[PDB]
Amino acid sequence: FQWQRNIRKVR
Repeated sequence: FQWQRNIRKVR
């Protein structure tokens, strides 16, 4: 799941 905006992580 390639995050859209430079995100940290999806816990």
